[PDB]
Formats: sequence, structure tokens, C-alpha cells
Amino acid sequence: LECHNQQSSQAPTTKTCSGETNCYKKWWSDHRGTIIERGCGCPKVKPGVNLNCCRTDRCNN
Repeated sequence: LECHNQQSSQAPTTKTCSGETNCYKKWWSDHRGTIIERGCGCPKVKPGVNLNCCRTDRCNN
């Protein structure tokens, strides 16, 4: 699957994974502002950080 792996609001990017079927997209609002990360899988996090898995191409755009 061609998911996304670009942190912050920098120049987007695309890549393929060899194993995981679903991806995700996490983000939060720190003192610095708002940040967003991606990755192939569906982990969890401690209260305070948002995250959501998906099974669509560039779903974590």
C-alpha cells in the first residue's frame, strides 16, 4: 500500500510497505503548535495524543 510518511506540514511523500495492511495518522497540539506523524500499523497512545488507523491509500494524508 502507498501510505504517507511526512511529518509536520513539510513536503508530502509516498512509500510502499511490505507487511502491514493498514496505516495510521497521529497528531496533537503542543506548546509549539500542532504536529502529525504516520506509519504502517495500528498502535495506541496515552491520553493527550490523537491517532487513527485506516485501510485506504494516502488515508493518513
